Amino acid sequence: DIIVVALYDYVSWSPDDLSFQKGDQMVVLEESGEWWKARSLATRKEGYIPSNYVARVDS
Amino acid sequence: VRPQVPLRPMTYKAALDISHFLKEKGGLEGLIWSQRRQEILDLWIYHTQGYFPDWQNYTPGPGIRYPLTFGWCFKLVPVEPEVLVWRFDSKLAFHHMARELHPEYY
Repeated sequence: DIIVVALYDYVSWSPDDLSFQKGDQMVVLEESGEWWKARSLATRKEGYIPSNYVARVDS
Repeated sequence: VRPQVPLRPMTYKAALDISHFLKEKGGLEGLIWSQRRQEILDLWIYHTQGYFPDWQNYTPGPGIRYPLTFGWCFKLVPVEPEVLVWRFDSKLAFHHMARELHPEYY
């Protein structure tokens, strides 16, 4: 799996986008655009996230 | 203390979803319109969520200004003291006035 760490807080206003908290670990599911679909290893909730707020980790 | 989220093309559901988010958050329904006040709204979204700010357009008047982007569910209503007020209408979720009165579409 490709993992990312949240370099900032993001708040979604839409149930399609995945609000996350800085330091959260997410699994990317789709890297299609500048916005990526991911899943929260914490919450198991999915959504789209702004890719410039995350940092890829080779962990 | 946060970057500018990548830009992304707006869409019925985006409009719809934003429409909901503000309706709920309150402080818009029955607010007096302005060129500026709209720009503040409209900027904060581009900044926050990546939707450029060229979607919140409305039909010319005089009378109720109906929104052009299907899914935005806020119309600009004139009241008595012509001054305009942001106003929510669920019917707008499904009824696309602007396209009725008149094709700036296709």
